[PDB]
Amino acid sequence: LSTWQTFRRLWPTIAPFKAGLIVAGVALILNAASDTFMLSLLKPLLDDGFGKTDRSVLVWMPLVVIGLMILRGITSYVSSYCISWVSGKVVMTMRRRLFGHMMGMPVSFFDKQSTGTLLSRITYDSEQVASSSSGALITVVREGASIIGLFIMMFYYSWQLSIILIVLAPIVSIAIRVVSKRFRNISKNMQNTMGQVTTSAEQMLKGHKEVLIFGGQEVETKRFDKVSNRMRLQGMKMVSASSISDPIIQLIASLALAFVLYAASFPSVMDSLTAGTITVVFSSMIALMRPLKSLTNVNAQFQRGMAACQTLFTILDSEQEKDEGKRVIERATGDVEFRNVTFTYPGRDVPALRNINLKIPAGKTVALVGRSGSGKSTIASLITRFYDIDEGEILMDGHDLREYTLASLRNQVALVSQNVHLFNDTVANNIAYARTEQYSREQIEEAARMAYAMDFINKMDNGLDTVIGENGVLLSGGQRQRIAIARALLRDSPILILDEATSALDTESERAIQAALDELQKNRTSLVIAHRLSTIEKADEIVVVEDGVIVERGTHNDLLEHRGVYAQLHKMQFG
Amino acid sequence: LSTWQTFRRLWPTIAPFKAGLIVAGVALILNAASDTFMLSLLKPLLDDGFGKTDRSVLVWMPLVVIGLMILRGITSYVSSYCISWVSGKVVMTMRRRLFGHMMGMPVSFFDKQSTGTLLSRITYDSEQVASSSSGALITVVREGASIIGLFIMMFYYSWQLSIILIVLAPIVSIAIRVVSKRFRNISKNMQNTMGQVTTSAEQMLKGHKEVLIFGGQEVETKRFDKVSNRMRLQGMKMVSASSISDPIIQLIASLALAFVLYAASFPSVMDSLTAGTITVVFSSMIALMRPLKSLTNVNAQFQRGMAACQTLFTILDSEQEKDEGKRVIERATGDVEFRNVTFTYPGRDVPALRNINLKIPAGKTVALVGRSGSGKSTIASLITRFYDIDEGEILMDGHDLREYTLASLRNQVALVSQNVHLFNDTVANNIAYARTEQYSREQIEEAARMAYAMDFINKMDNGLDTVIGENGVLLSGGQRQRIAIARALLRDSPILILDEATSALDTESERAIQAALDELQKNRTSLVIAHRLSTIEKADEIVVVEDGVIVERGTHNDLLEHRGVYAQLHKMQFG
Repeated sequence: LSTWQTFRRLWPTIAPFKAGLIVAGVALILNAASDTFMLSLLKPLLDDGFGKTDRSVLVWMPLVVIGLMILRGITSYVSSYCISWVSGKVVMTMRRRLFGHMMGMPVSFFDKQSTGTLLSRITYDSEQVASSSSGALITVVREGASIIGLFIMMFYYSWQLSIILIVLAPIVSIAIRVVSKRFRNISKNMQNTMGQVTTSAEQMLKGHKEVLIFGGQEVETKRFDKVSNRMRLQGMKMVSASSISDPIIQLIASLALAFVLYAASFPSVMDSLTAGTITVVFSSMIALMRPLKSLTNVNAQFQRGMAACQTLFTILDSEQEKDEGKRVIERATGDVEFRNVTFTYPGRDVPALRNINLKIPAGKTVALVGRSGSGKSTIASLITRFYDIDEGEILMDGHDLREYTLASLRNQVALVSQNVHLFNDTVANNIAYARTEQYSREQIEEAARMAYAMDFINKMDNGLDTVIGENGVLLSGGQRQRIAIARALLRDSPILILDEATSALDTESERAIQAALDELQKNRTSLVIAHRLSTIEKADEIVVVEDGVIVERGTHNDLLEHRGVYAQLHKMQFG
Repeated sequence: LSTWQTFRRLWPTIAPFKAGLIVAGVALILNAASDTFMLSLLKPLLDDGFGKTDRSVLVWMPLVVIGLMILRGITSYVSSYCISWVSGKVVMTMRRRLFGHMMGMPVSFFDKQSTGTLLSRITYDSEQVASSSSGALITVVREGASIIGLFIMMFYYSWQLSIILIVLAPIVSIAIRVVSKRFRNISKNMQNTMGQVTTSAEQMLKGHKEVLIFGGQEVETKRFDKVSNRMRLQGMKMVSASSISDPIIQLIASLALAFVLYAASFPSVMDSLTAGTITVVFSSMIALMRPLKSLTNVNAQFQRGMAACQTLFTILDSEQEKDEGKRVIERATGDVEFRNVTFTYPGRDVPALRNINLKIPAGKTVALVGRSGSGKSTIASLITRFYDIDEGEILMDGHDLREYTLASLRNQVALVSQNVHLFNDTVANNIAYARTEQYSREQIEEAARMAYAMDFINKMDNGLDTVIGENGVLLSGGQRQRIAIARALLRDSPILILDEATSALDTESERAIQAALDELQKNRTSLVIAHRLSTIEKADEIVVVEDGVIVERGTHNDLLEHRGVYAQLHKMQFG
């Protein structure tokens, strides 16, 4: 199949750690050699052993046995440890490479695939790939060495009886296979007619309300007598077949053993047999049953592992987000404009946004209001180039978003909302995702105090150094919004996409939050998602977007006077 | 437990077939003895065998082996066949006894328990009881003889090494148990924190929409680096524990073997050791591992089998229908009457029938009108003493039904309806469930012709002798009703409970069936379930029963003039 090509592609990853693989292979070969050597040691125990009067062989035997098993234990430990070190580092590189290609690929991918199956791919699938490939290698080495050693021993001790056994075994195998097959076919052929004999006995017990009326009790008893005798005869026939099944295979095995003994009886083969030798042959052959029965199967599962690895490579060679365009800007003035923009979510028709025209000057704020959908969050994401418009043009300071570099454009915008991800780190580090060294502690605390964050920093230990709990357990929703504001004030941003929709209108310290917001949206473009009435009144230009098209434009008082969609949304307070 | 009491109760059933049990026991003991004797034969092939120059013991060995396995095959076949004959006859008697106790018990039981589970009890449960008990006996005999033979052989060949082995083995077993237990607990203790190490790395991939805005890709890369390194170290500890699990077991088994060899090294023991002897000892131990591992378990399952048999005894020792009262009459005149009868279905409150007064004289027919329920079919049931009134009195020719003997009262009534059970037998036999010899072929064909049954019976082969197919496939619904009418005409009945509700008004030959009905209900009391308009007009007295009480009484014209419930039922034609 194509699994070997996947292994060829994967080999460079395992290449730097070949030393561990070599050590593990040597340890496994020593393990198989120790086991085979013990089975060889079975000979001096029996032949030049008990029967002879020499006590040396019986007095140094325990030491040899315990030494060989000490070697087996040590080599098993070393092999397992080294193979798992190699597996650990291979998983290490594979996991670290997926994550490097998983935080550059566009948001559409995580929209398609949920985070749960993604974590499954990162952890469980990589672990399964490593475990399956490592197990395949472990078996192919150890069991391969074991079968080679056992064949060498069997051919070395006696070259005639070994060939006899090797020739004879497959014949016995195929014979017992054929016998068992035909017997279970007969068994099922009788099962199919028991299936109907049961419903043959079904149809008298439904007629109780009929027998008693006409007094046919004895007739029904006799009918059951006859049917029951028929049933017993059928069961006896089944059991006769099932009982003749097993003695046949037992007898053919016995006949094979008898033929082996008869062949050993012949002088041409009798000469090179001396008591315990046959044991070291026979026992060895018995041992040879276990590795082989595994060996083949293991090779098969190897392919399975590589197949799963192919899936990872599919993620590993996917398409990252396009970074076309090289225009770097620092602290843009802010001239956000949408002209005839039409956007459809990748993979979905019915454009959420179509032919909109939205001009937001610097400093002046636009409150963009609409229903729960209306593409408001689509506008928010579209400003930050998370997605790309199919048609239309977005002009930023006289240039297109696609024209601009992704990094600088993404850095310039600032997104503040109630639902902001608080990563597990210090509050000082949560103030600035990156460039933490750029902003000293005094700047961080000044920004926190300006956004009124400093109040809840000192409510816990270590102040600014307070580590954020797992999934932000330490901070609550209002404090989450506040730390988002502090993040915004720390890094001045020409363009701010405020999202008051998720902001709690029933929480505490709302006056402080609103004041911090007011200080935040000073002398900078503010594309505010309009949910609360207060934000709209203080805003400069109020724009209503519904069904992907603009429906009302103008100031808040003017829109209220227009008595259009804006007035209707004002009636229930925009939700 | 109480299972042995069930076995004591069941023993009389198996008592007549003790010869088969004895033969099977002898055969099984011979089987175990043959196997043990082969393992004993393992000695001469090895001690005064290959090593010696006397090849005679090598040339008569195959003959003895093949003879022993011929004996094993023959004795296995004989044991299986005899134990299966005994099981078949025990199942035969148990099944024939349930059906003798299952066809006298009140109809309320089949109302409670469906026919499917009843058939399951008859067939599947009895088969399981027999199979489990027979398997327990077979194992307790064969494996018991095998372990006794192995022990006596081992003690006979060498009495020191045997005791040493039988003392050392349990210590090794318990040590392995303890080691494996503690290591598995360590493994699960590591699993519990795998669970959280996964979710620690869960909370990084949900921020893809946050990392890109602030340009913290490198910081996230470093964080994943550290978290992934922690994961790999935890996996290292995982593998360390999992890999130290098994070699301890292997080493302790090796130490046990070394101690056995050292004990053999002492000169106080050698005298009872001669090469192959130890094999016949050691191999015996290996063989002795298999019976014991089964023996104990089998005893347990024996109880299970007996438990199931107890359930059957519960059905076998339940309560039959009460035959209290000894009054046998033949061809009663028919003066059936219900006075203040109140009946509740056994196990249900809300009396389906309460304080009814219903007098039906000889010859004159009454029609019971009502809704789909109203207890009309229930009234039909009470007449046939299928159920019994809790309160009230049902008088037949001046005597109570309970006063009356069950056999004669049940025989006197005749139930004719569309849904009549057609048992698989000849048409001639289906016309007379019992007393088929009482009615000659001439009488049977005359009755069939009177009820117009001759038209359809001659439409098939063998005429009168045509056997009814499985579940009456040969006869259709109209012909089913017609053959029921033939049955009724064959045995004259003073009281006839006709059920025209199930009769079809969309079938063919409706004139013929109506004419046959008219001939059938002459000069005999006819409690007709009123569903068809034609029947009631021809009927003498029309009584409407609803909600368990009589609501309208009188002739059909009078009831129509009354404009009560009867007129309303006339409007939609009584259904």
